[PDB]
Amino acid sequence: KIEEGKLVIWINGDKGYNGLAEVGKKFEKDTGIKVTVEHPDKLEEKFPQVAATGDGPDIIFWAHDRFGGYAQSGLLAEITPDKAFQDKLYPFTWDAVRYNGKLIAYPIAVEALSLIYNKDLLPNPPKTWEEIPALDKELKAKGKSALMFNLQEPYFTWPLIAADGGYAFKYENGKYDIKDVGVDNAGAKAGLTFLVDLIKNKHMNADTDYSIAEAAFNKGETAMTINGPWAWSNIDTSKVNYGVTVLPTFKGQPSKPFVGVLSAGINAASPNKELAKEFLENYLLTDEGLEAVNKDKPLGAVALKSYEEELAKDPRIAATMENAQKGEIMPNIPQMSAFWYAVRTAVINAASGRQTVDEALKDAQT
Repeated sequence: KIEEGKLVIWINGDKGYNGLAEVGKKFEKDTGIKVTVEHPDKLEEKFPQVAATGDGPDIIFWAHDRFGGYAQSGLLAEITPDKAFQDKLYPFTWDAVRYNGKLIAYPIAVEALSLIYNKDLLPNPPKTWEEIPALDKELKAKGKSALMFNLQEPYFTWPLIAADGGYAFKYENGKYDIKDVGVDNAGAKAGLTFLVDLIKNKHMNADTDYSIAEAAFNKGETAMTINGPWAWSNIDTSKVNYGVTVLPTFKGQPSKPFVGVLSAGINAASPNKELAKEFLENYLLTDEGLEAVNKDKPLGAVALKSYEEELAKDPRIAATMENAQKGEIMPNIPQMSAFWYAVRTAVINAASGRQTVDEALKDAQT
């Protein structure tokens, strides 16, 4: 029921979907094949319910973690890219769209949390987390705070705790091991003890979250924060002379943020394989396609190497790609959901002190 000789794409409206229209019309003037894009709400609700019937879009731009599950569900098509085009992109982006050894989608955008700092309050950023307590002693002498971020999510805290030995699921050869949920490790212990040392001596607060953190950083009260791309423009409302860099390393092991990769999955019911593959390889994942989509809304760190060299003049993009290449790729498995139910309670037992470090982490283990 997916139509032939014709391409329809669904893409969320927080992106440069008009840029997707622009690359569609380049494809139309060059080859004569019409490309339509549509941007309604709830597209992640909308794709699988229609793809289980065999219809809907041909291409979908979304995060990779629900793609691997839809790689199980028979809704994403097994792509066949060449090896030279696999060299054209970064392979750590290709590890985002792996499931059962098969390759399901072309990565476009890559997301990773980076350190955002006021250049005025601190002209020289530190490279160790062990430096953060001491310098905090300086900022209380100016009525300032060192670091303030969202402690209510494991998505923020996982770079530090999992830097020196923690890892969500064991992931090798494109397969996530279900029996190998790593939180009962000495590295996770060290990271959570460093968290309780930052909270016990009152360097930060435990009831803080994202709103107070970002609002105080826009005022310039807290000097350091950790954030992805989505708040960058918000800091550009503050007009604070700020910079973006990599997160500090900890005990030599660098931080490990969640790498969120926006990829374009081809529907598995599609008889339009080669057309969409041509549109993705020769038009999308090239310099001019990512340029045309970034003129409306950027993609931060992208997967294509040459376009990463074009965008690496922006230091935010360089910080994003280095945190992405040293980070942990997001799991494509549904047990991750229980992860977001388990380990979150761990920090609710940690920063609140209802349990200790080991008690909270082994409660999140099972």
